[PDB]
Amino acid sequence: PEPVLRKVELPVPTHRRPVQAWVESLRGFEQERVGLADLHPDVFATAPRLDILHQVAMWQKNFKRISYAKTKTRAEVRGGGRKPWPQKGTGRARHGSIRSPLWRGGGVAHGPRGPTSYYYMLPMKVRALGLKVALTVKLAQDDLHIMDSLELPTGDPQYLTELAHYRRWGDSVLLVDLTHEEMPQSIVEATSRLKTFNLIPAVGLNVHSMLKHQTLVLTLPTVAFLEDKLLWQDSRYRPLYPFSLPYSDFPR
Amino acid sequence: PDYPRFVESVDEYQFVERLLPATRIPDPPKHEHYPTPSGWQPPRDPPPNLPYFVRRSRMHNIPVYKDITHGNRQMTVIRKVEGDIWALQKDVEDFLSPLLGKTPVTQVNEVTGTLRIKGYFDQELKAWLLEKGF
Amino acid sequence: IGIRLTLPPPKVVDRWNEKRAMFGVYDNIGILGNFEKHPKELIRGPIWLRGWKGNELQRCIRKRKMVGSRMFADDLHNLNKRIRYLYKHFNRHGKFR
Amino acid sequence: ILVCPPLRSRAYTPPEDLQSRLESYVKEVFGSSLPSNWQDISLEDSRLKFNLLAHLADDLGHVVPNSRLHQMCRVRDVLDFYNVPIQDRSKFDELSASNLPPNLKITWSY
Amino acid sequence: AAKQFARYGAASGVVPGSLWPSPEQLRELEAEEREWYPSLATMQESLRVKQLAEE
Amino acid sequence: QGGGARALDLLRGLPRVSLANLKPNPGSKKPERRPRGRRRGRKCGRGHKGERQRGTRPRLGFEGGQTPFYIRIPKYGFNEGHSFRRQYKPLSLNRLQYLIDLGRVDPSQPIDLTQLVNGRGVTIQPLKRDYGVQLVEEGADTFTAKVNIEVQLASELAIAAIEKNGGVVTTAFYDPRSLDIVCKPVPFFLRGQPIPKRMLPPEELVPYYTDAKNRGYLADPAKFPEARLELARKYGYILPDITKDELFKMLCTRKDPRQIFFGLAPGWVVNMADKKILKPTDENLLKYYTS
Ligand SMILES: [Mg+2]
Repeated sequence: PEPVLRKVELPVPTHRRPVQAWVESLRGFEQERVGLADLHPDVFATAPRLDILHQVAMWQKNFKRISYAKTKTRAEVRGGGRKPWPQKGTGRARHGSIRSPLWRGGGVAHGPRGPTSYYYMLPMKVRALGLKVALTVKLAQDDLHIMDSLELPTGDPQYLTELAHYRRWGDSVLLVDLTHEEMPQSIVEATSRLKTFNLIPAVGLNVHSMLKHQTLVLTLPTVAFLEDKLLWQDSRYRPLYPFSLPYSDFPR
Repeated sequence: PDYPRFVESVDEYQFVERLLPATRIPDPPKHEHYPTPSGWQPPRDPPPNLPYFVRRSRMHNIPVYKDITHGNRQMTVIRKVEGDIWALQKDVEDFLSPLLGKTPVTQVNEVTGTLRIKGYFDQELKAWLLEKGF
Repeated sequence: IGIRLTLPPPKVVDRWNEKRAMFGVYDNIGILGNFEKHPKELIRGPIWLRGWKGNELQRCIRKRKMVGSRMFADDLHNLNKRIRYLYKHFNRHGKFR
Repeated sequence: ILVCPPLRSRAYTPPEDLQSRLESYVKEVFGSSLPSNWQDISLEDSRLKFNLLAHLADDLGHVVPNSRLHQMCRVRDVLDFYNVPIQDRSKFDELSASNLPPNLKITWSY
Repeated sequence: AAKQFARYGAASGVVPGSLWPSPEQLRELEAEEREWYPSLATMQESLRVKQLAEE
Repeated sequence: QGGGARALDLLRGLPRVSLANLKPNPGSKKPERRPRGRRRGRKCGRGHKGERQRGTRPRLGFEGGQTPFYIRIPKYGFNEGHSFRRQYKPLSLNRLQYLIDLGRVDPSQPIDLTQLVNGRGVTIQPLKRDYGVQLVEEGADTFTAKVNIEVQLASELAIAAIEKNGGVVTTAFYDPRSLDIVCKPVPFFLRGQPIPKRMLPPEELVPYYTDAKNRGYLADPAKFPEARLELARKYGYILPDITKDELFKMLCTRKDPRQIFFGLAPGWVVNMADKKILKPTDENLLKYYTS
């Protein structure tokens, strides 16, 4: 069995050296050490920026939040048009309407006024850096595992559960294949019946999932995809118009 | 329904390709002599043998920036520092002590790999980091 | 008075239901997907609030502009009054000028 | 029937003949061209690194984790890594095995 | 439809002949050009006359 | 060699980074001040009676009744017609040289607005009434590159620096629509419109662009040899013979006055999806676009 030896495709800074990870397999219980992969140090050995993780984690948690809480003001509560009793003479407190916020059943003075949006956008480069940092942190704390593929001998979830327990993978595992359509049917069958082992395509990777799961599993094709997408942000001009429109060298 | 007649062509499409911009900053061409007329030098190869490293920016310049707050706080920032940033600080202290007549006031931000100096020293620091191989 | 005399029914949270387990998936759909979609296109909600934020006067103005032709009469009248009210408040009252 | 191996212990103790067994593996992977200063041999080649390190893991039951692989630049490093023992006892066992005085009683309700 | 053609080309299904102005539209374009965008010689002539009056 | 690796190895011995032990950077999250408690409640920072405590003080600029400062100054047309004045993004010979030295502008081919925008050398805002780039002289002493460059305005000393190095410079007018297209061709092509004609200058600019001293693109070519000779005598360099240069064909390339792009004619539709170009052949259309 020839080792699976992955080299980094994109040029590495001369002053830096690649970091490495065992290439593994899910085809048997002991099929660790199937190879050795170089990883780009700028993606997998960047400065550990936990403050940037918090920035990106909070942007994910909040940027799509729409609040639907709403109260009625004194203007919107039913009725309440007339002055309850004369300004002077009664010996009562003076009141203009029975739906003032002082009255039971009155309006709310400074209540929620939804629907309220919380949309904002961290700069693209910050969002790309948060992805690198999460990857660097997973590797550095021995929570990253590179596989050659996600193929299983069976689609039985207990196997994947037992395999993780044997390899000491933690309670939650995040499986990243390169593409949704081209996922092995076996890993699809196993993870669909599980709650803490979650299968996603490469395009769905994010800081919140990587932090929620203890263990991160990446196929080797995924690694090349990630290095390419994230290192592109380091070398790009400022845009002239949205990157969705045609450029000379983009996409690929 | 009569329509104006047209003719498709693929020969002239080279003229459209010449109009598309790139997303990737081009790497600088090779020059027979350095510095270039504009004054640009490439980093030294092999990288200098120092405890710290100063990476160039995406446009291939030395990352020394002057900064200002309150309308009067002149500051120079050195960014993109790798390795031991406390060694870089000592060197900048020794480079700028003669020029100031005293030790410069500095902030070392280990987290961001940034050195901050009180005062404008962008030109001196650029020329000095460029003579180091960075 | 005012304080409950028994413990409330215990609250059980499935931290691994499908909504929580997949939260945040595709928030990098642009930077990982060649920018064919913007992450704001994942936001579901009122047509007038997707990928947009503002203070309450801006929201009311924006809602009136976009769906105001479709609103019920009582609700549209309240919105007209709310805009006028916030217009006076934000433009004429307050500590700072 | 598919049977998963029993959970492998993390405990590791450096063998007394470590340097000898490593030197053998070095010659088995790199040849006998440079026996002198074999400890200074560099592991820059990934195929040789994998062969060396996959051998040590199979034999010694202790593998270099991903966090440390880039640090195994020479054979000195790999030797120093396998010179470090690992303990797999829990904190209760560690504490209870800490020569507790007669008046210190530790219990564990887990 | 012109934008759909530009994004998808022939796959759009737009008849490319509809992309240029029709004869009636072409008459309106040329009329607005004549009224508001004078020839080079006319502008040079205007500058010559205006220059003499100032001189 | 140091702090960089010292942080990742320091992370190995720490608890796992999770959603339970994150925090913002110190100094990034200033606390909210609420009107509650002794320090911040009671009158709550608003003072005591008057208009200020009641939130009803007059508008900005009001001075209590005295005829206000901003009203008692006389009107003067400092800003009269600001919105119809033409603006030109300056391009320095220092900045042009730097772009060439870094490979972002290619001097081996003609340089016009599209190449400067695509090299990210200048940012043009037609909606803010930019009419193009003015070539300014700053950096003329150290400018060595030979270019064929097309700008909208150029200083004599900037022209001398270009022509002393064997280069060519022409000044060309772009109307705001043509300017928007020349600056971002791809967005215009995604409109599916025939390439429009570049309009002529307005009268007040016709003298500038028909004058050889400005190397105007509507200027008489026979008058250029003299004007190029005058600057050489004025500034004390020998005018090179560019007909002898191997790039002479490139140095002569000029767009037709009614042309926005090199090699493309008015009335063509660019089909970027199929990488084709559709040319009309109807006589009325063809006469319109060549006129
Ligand atoms: Mg009473």
